[PDB]
Amino acid sequence: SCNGLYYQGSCYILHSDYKSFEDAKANCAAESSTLPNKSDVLTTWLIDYVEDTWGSDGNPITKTTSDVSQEVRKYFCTG
Amino acid sequence: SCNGLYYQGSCYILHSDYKSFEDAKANCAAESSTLPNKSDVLTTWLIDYVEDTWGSDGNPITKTTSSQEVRKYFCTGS
Amino acid sequence: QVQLVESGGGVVQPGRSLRLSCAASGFTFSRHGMHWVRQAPGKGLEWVTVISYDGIKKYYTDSVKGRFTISRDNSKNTLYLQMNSLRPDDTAVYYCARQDCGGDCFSRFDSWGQGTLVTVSSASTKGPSVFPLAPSGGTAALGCLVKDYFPEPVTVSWNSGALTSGVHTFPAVLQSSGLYSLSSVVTVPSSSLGTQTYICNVNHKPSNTKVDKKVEPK
Amino acid sequence: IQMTQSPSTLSASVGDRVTITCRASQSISSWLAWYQQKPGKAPKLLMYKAPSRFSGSGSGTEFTLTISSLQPDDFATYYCQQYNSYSLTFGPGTKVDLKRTVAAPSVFIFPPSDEQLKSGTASVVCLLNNFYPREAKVQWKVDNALQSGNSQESVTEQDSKDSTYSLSSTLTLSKADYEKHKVYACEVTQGTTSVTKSFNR
Repeated sequence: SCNGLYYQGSCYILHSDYKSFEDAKANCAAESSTLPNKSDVLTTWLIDYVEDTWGSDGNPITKTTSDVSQEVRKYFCTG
Repeated sequence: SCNGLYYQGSCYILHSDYKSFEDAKANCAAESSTLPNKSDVLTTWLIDYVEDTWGSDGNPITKTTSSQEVRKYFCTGS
Repeated sequence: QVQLVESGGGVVQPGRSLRLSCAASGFTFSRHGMHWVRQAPGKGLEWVTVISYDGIKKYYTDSVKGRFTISRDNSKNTLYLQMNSLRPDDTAVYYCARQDCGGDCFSRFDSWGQGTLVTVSSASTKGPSVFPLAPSGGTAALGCLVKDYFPEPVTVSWNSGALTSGVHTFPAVLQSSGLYSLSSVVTVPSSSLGTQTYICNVNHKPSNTKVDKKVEPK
Repeated sequence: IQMTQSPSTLSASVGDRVTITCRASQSISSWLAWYQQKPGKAPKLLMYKAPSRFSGSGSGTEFTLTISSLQPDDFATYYCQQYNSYSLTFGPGTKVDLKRTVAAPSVFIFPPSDEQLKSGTASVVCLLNNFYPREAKVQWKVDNALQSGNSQESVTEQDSKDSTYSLSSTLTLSKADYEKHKVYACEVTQGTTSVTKSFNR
């Protein structure tokens, strides 16, 4: 029933459309969903998929460490 | 039991290291796996993940078809 | 200090090929997408193409699809633009630019190269012909018409640079023949017409030609 | 999928609040940045952190740049930038120049020189010297007949001292055509005033 990434109890749906953080977060909310939390995916196999996509805190999720206000990225919605 | 993409009984495991097609194909074979067939993913929701990665035919999987650097790849069919 | 140095520009005939390069230093080159932007003489900025940080994704504006190919070499920190089937409308200053966002993204360009000029023309190098613009307590106007030269640029001075006040050297225009034309004028007191000599010095380095034209009253 | 910046040109004094608007035909996903470019130089990204005088505001079809306090360093051309569907696009651009009093051009007209006439081509040159504002309509008339398609114009940058402009217009005819007519006129229009300088061959 999960057309995406299944991990524990959360299903992650990829939105391949590039959008700003504000538009991505609003788009997930329009589907009763939120952007991924970085601490719940950082140490898992999910990082290879969620890399460079929007995190819930307004920053891209990055494995190894600009203007995040108008940059545009892909994103997952979960929950 | 699938730490990747599950679609219709097949599990796709992402390999994030960039490899040539020959080494990507050998890496899947060493685990009794194959690269995705384009005909099995093209019209599905998998296409957004497997796009630009190696297909079994030696070409990258593209949404619309019609330059041999290293790419990421999925393995399936363990 | 983020530095982007470009090279490979020049004059090339229509239908032929040119290859631009962009050497990057001062940042992690492999983590940033790179762009090419061009600006035709007297026109605005036009986005040309982008290549992703890892070189997998490439996108082009419509007018160059099939003719231009963007590429990058992350071990040499160099960006390339291979241009084929060049048309006269490809004449422009080409800039490489760095996206400031990291990884798979699109964002603003925070670092620009100094630009490299690309001129697509079938014209051959030719020095200019210089014709006088002869003047007729008033102020008098005189000048030189620098006509039919190729390629750009031409420098104009008056009296070996001794006359700078009131001098207007206009930007060159491209004539329909493919050769450039330019005018330089100066306003001087009309009483000075009998005593002062006015000479325009036209230097055309591409043809190793210098022309000095003494402009006399009618 | 048309992008316009209003106004294409504007004049302002040092210390003014300047607004440059850049519109789009539809939803363009995201506005990216504003850029400032001076003649001969590469464009420069505008940053809203320095107290920074630059501020951007984008609401769908509209993108606005605000320069809270203008210094002489801000006289340049400004371009918006946006991303939409795997492509980026710059706006047409807006030139911001230094405001001053109106100045009527001094108009001079030069017939072709005899030296050029011997080559078979005639260039008639019209000079508009030290005028303001930039906008001026230049028209060529030969025997009171309007000319079109056979002239080219060139304009200097705004001067550093008097902040005026100068313009040259060249009418190109063959020697044969030039000898077939008598009166050659250059008309310049600005506001409610038109000035025509002429000569008889």
